Amino acid sequence: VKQDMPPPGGYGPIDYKRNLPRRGLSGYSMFAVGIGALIFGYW
Amino acid sequence: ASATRVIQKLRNWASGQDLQAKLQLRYQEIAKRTQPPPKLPVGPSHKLSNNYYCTRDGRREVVPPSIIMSSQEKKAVTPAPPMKRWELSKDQPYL
Amino acid sequence: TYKYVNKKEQESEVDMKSATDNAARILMWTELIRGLGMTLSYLFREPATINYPFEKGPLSPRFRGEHALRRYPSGEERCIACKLCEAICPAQAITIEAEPRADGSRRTTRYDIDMTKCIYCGFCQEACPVDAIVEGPNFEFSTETHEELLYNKEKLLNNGDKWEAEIAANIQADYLYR
Amino acid sequence: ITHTGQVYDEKDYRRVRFVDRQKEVNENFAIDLIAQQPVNEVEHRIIACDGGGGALGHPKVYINLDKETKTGTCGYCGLQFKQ
Amino acid sequence: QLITVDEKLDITTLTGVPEEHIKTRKVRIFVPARNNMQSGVNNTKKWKMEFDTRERWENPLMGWASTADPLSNMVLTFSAKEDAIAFAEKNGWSYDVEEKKVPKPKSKSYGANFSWNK
Amino acid sequence: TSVKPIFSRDLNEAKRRVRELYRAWYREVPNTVHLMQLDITVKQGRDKVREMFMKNAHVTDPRVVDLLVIKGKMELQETIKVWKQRTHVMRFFHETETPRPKDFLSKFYMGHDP
Amino acid sequence: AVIPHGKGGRSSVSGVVATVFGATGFLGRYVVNHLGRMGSQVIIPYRCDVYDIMHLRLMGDLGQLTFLEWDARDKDSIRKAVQHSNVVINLIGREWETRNFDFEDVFVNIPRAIAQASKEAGVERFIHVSHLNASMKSSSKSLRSKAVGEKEVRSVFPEAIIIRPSDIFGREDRFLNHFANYRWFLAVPLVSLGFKTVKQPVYVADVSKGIVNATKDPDAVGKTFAFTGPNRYLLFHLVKYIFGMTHRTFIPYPLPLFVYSWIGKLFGLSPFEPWTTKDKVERIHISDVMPTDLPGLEDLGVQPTPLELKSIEVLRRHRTYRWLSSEIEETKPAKTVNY
Amino acid sequence: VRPRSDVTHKQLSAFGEYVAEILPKYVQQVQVSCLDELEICIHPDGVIPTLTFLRDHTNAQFKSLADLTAVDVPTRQNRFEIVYNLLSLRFNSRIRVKTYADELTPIDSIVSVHIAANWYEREVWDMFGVFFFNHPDLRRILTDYGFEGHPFRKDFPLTGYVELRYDDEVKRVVAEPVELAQEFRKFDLNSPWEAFPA
Amino acid sequence: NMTLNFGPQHPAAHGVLRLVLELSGEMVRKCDPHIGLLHRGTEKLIEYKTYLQALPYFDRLDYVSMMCNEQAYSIAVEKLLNIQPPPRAQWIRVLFGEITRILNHIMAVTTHALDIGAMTPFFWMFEEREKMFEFYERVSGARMHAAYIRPGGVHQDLPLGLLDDIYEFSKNFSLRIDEVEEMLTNNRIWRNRTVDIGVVTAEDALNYGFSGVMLRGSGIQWDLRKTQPYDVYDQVEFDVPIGSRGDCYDRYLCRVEEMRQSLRIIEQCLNKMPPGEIKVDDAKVSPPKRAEMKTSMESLIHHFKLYTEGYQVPPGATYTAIEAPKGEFGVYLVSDGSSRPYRCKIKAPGFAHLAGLDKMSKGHMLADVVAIIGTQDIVFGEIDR
Amino acid sequence: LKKTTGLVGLAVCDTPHERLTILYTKTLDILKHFPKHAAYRKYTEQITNEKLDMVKAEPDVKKLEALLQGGEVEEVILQAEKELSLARKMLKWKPWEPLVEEPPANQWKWPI
Ligand SMILES: NC(=O)C1=CN([C@@H]2O[C@H](COP(=O)(O)OP(=O)(O)OC[C@H]3O[C@@H](n4cnc5c(N)ncnc54)[C@H](OP(=O)(O)O)[C@@H]3O)[C@@H](O)[C@H]2O)C=CC1
Ligand SMILES: COC1=C(OC)C(=O)C(CC=C(C)C)=C(C)C1=O
Ligand code: SF4
Ligand SMILES: [Zn+2]
Repeated sequence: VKQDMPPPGGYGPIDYKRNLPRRGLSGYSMFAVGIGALIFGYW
Repeated sequence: ASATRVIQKLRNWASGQDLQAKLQLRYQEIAKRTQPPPKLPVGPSHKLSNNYYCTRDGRREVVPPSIIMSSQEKKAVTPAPPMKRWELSKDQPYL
Repeated sequence: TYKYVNKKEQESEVDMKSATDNAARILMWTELIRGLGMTLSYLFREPATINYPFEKGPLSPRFRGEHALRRYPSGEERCIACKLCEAICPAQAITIEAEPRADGSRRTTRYDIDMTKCIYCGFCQEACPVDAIVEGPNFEFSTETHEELLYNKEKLLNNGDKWEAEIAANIQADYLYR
Repeated sequence: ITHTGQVYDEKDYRRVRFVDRQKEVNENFAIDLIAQQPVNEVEHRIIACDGGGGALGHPKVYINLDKETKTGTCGYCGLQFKQ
Repeated sequence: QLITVDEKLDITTLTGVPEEHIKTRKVRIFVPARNNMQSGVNNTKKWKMEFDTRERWENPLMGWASTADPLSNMVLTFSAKEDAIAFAEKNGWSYDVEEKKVPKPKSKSYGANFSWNK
Repeated sequence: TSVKPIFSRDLNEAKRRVRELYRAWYREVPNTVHLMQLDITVKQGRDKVREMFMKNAHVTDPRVVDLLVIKGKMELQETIKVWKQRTHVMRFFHETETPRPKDFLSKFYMGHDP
Repeated sequence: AVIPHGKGGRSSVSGVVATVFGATGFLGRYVVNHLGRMGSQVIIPYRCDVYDIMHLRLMGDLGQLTFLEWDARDKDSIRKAVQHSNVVINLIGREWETRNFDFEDVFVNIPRAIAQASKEAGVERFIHVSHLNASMKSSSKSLRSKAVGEKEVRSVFPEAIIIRPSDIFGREDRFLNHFANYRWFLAVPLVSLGFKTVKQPVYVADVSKGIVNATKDPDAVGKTFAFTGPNRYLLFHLVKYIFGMTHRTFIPYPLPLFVYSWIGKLFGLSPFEPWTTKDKVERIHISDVMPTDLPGLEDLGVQPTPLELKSIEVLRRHRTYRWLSSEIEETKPAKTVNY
Repeated sequence: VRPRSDVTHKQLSAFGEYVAEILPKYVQQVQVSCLDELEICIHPDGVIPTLTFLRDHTNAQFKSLADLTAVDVPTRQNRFEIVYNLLSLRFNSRIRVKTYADELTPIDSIVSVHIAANWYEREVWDMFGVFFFNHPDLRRILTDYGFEGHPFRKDFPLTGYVELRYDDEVKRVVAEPVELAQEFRKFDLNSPWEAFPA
Repeated sequence: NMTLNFGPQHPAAHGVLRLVLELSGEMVRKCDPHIGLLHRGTEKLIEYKTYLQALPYFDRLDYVSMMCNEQAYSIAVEKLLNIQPPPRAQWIRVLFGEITRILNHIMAVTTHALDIGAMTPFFWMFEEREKMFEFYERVSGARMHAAYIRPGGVHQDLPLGLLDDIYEFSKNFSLRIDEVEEMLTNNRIWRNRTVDIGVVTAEDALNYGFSGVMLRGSGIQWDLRKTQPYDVYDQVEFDVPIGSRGDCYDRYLCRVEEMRQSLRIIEQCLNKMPPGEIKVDDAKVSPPKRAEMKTSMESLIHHFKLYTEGYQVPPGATYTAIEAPKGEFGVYLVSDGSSRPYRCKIKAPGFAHLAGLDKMSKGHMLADVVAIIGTQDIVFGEIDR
Repeated sequence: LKKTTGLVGLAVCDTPHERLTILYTKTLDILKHFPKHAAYRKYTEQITNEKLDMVKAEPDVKKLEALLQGGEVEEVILQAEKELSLARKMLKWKPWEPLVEEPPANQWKWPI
């Protein structure tokens, strides 16, 4: 009768796949930042 | 939880993930203790009829190993059918 | 169904844009900075530790913990020395010798659980017909001397009397399951 | 002293163990505690002592209270019943 | 090619047993009898050789039995008398075999109990 | 009879191997007493070697002898390639244990089962 | 009594319940070792905190060693310790008269009260230990006071064995370590340039085994055994030999004792366990007495063990990496003096 | 009652015959348990040959050695029963080849056929005492450095003959003959009544 | 070569390991691992113990994958008894088996990092591990060393709140793998420490009997969970994470994937667990219920005999292998008709792996050896047995 | 053609059909010395002949991989020469001979 069982209709869905986010500034844009610092810093 | 929004936003960003949605610390989501009393189901063999054990005792109906090639044209035979190649996954073949 | 981990599907030919992105990854340690962000993030999360003396890590009713011998509500100790708790103990921990008490009842003259020998399997809890020997909730019984850990009938019966109220509640919660 | 009259002799040395320590014993002794419970006056020749609490008690057994002189005593509880 | 040795396999030197327990231990090869309590005979089938019993002094702290003899609880089971004797000879333990004693055939017939004159 | 030879066809050839092992141990005793800082005398140790090599002097069968040196060689390896520390070596000397008398009267006075 | 059952090793029973008041000592450690090995019940009265007696726990088996809190000034503590013991062994001794305990106390006063109670208790035998060559007139207050005790205790406890050991040779001993530790001192003073004070060391174990054997033997009653040794020595060879195994230079320079008793007085003033003692100094140059007496070792069943044999173990810690591997064979032996 | 497919008891049975035919010089018995497991039994001399055929035969590739063990039937003249369990990742089947070795009649080593056996063979020598010729480095693996006796032999006492404690006098760990404070209670458990014809 | 032993007390030695290293300079030319420091006599003790009272021993051979270990003994004994566990029990064993592989992998990935020097991944996951033990404790009463998976069926039904709590853990666990994923999978420092270290070629891995993630990491496609489906591994869908090249990185990446694939299997088990009994209904094999033994004579006799004497499994012998988190864990149980076993050879994925250390750690520094042991996931309980 | 085989150590073998035909024909040759009715000769000759015939028949390696199984073609090459090595080994072993020695009696009786 009462035994521990999955809820009616089943449980919801669970994520297993890697969700690592590729979030970053683009490389060219990045270089410019550091280069700009040097360029200005030198001036 | 119980974190000022700003800390949460810093948290979510520095981590790169909505860590708030899936906090590790458990809060009032865990099964309450003293869950209701359990009436567990009785399995087969509890019938009061046509339940003869002799008809349900694989323990010793087992027999001594079958013997082949005792010391006391023909095609080649393998241990078993050659195995079947596994197939690449479809949800995530790579990575 | 299999899945290739670390298998590069194809040879992406370097494109300046790609090369720059990569070179920037090596030169300005971009991925290393990514890792620092993750740890800074948790620094801001609430720590999961508990004040150990003040707060206690949760243990549900089946926790085996420390051995105790129960008594009937009337006051008659439950054990009737059938001695199969001794038979099924995996470690040879329980030693029982018995003789008919003056009342004429069956009782154990000596019941000694060697807790250092015991591996807290909980089968004794299982095996007892009268359920006289139970796995009590307490886990904090660390002792200065080895002899204290060896337990005779009087310590276990006393352990039983001290924790009977919770033992009864715990057995009450889990008996339907068993 | 203990339930079984376990009392180290006046000369035994295990008494050194108890030196500067408490010899653990229980005041509540069963031989006596069962006595207090009164004989149950059932009105059926054979009654059963499930042990109190059914599954939470002791294996069920039926006692014959037919002997008029004596009273049936459950080999488990020690509880006594008379007709 | 095989070499010839008439020396009774004695391997007492390889078994690794302390000298005291190879020269002072007598083992008896016997077929176990049946505790009269039960009428089953499945424990009176295989021969067993058992080492001689030794000291079992009481322990002072807890009163548990204590034994100084390592080969006490060891009872090896051998299917036939010949094989068990062999184990004693190569291991160097002394042996004193006891012949199996099996119940003699007994004639029984329900009719007898109703005999005119018994 | 009719046994297969393990490594030595006859007690003669086998004895050759024992000689070699004895030499090995003899040459090694001194080193061990120094690399393990054991508190024993090289002479003393070398007698122990002799003791052991004779404790098994009675063996007449070639096969048993051959295994005995295999095993013996293994022990040496554990003591020259040092994996066996002092506790292990000194055990050979049975230094802590109290010697038991073998005199009947002695045993009678002490043990139920002699 | 306790019938002796078992094979002879730990977890076996020998039937000797024994209070041993000064077990924490160098000799003591050894006494508890054999008593525990044999399987005897050992009650160890202790005053130092539990941390320091842990070294005694692994010796002996469970429920075989019992530790009791005890104070020498408090008579009651000694009373309960011997309540259930049948053998009492007294090893109470010190070299430095401490602020609150005088040589009399450590040797004569206390060791009396102890045996006194032991009798009241009904202990079968009491073993009292006093230093060798202990005249009631000997120079060192220590030795004389000890002599005073061996007399008294006989009146409190008649037929009480009195083993009288020489200075003891063993790891953690003073006799051997003291001299070896003179290294710190650039020069090693030696009264009479270490001559005319022939000394006969005795291995600690021999002493211990002897003592233990006493406990389990009826032959020793009122006996005043003297565990001595396997060879005597002029202090010169001893000192050098030590320095020899220690592989440290030996520079014997004579020092007038009258001045040296003063050096002992100096360190003696030290608050933390003076290293040398005026009473020590005298003792060190106090010649070992000759061996005409109830024999000890051998007589009690243990053959003495020569000093050179185990010296390597006692003096090893004092060597330097350079000599650590060096062995006894490489080194030379000292010479005895039947004189 | 467990579900049993006779497809396997037939496939494996046939293979058994195939192996036997191909290696008749050594195969003595080849049986399939009621549990669908094959167990070619080979003369000890066939250790090298039978394994090699299974490791390198197109119709029977048995590449990895799952285990090498030695039951000890003291009654059996040849005390040990070296058992080698092998797996064929190609045909998804396992086979067991078991030989018999007495105490002083060594078996060949298969470290050549499978290098997995380098360790298990040392394990069998240490526990049971069987010796393996041509082994690269046979030496005790599991037992103590100075252990005397082979432990898993049925004739070896469980508690053993030596135990270790620290002795102050000698300031070093020291063996002593075993003295146990509660001997292993040897419950007799066999019932005097059999279960079935088997 | 400056012989130096990786002595037991050192943390990287897993408590008991005496790797006699020959250091040709810092480069190590030979390793001779001296195991045996934790041999407890597990397989000589089992011969003296009945089949139920030997179950506990199997929870202590690999001590980081308790239940999967006790699923190998349970399957063996069950085979020799020609009995099969009830349907609910088989799902529960698969549910607990994957919680154990997540538990072993969190152990293996985080402790490997502890050895290399990354300390934070261990702390984040270990909190996620006590969340998991709680599931053991709530179902068996022991945080670890449960004894829940019994030779026939499992011991007691799941408490009525466990499957909801396992969903909440599995729901949020993947972010936790994702988080160490970011902190230790692209760090040039990890990759450099792990990539191209201890490469093992495919045929060499089969020949050395590696049989585990070590087998799969070099590209051989073998999972005893799909090839020879034990229990219900035929009714659950998962992808074996085969790696390509074999460096200690590809093996790490495979272990991280198996944790993810196990969450996929755990999901299916919670979604599809059948109503039913947790232990086979043959009183001869599995002990009678508490109420029944206290009201029916046939049940007390069966409880008394089973606890005191035993199952008395029919005479035979079997080698049953299950995919334990480390690799193939197999029990060769030889059985006489007696209630206590005759032999129980525990094949330990680990005896084979540690043998490979000398070959795998070839031309490698002292530091590489620390990674080589870490990537074999060796627990000395299984190797020493 | 392929970039690499799944197995780490194995390397792509170009001209795989030619490499297999070389190995397969060799084995057939060695087997030619085995005793005529020797079981290994008849059985392996049958297996090897079928393998060649298929290798001769199929000009596409991917379908060749399907026809004689073997997973990647490179493995089949390793299996064939492994068998070639054993064929040479067994000729020396002479396992086609009768049983070396009967088992001591009661050697294989498990109930014991
Ligand atoms: N070379 C030698 O050692 C020789 C020794 N002896 C005798 O043998 C006996 C043992 O010698 P040894 O072991 O070296 O002596 P130790 O200096 O080692 O001390 C012996 C024990 O006596 C205890 N003790 C000392 N003073 C007191 C006190 N006032 N109250 C209570 N307990 C005390 C100490 O306990 P704690 O440390 O806890 O205070 C210690 O455990 C001595 O009595 C000595 O006279 C005789 C000849 C030579
Ligand atoms: C996970 O593998 C193992 C470790 O390394 C990370 C160990 O440290 C240890 C022991 C480590 C200490 C010092 C607690 C064990 C037992 C182990 O199994
Ligand atoms: S089983 Fe329960 S009742 Fe029977 S003896 Fe052990 S404890 Fe006493
Ligand atoms: Zn009742």
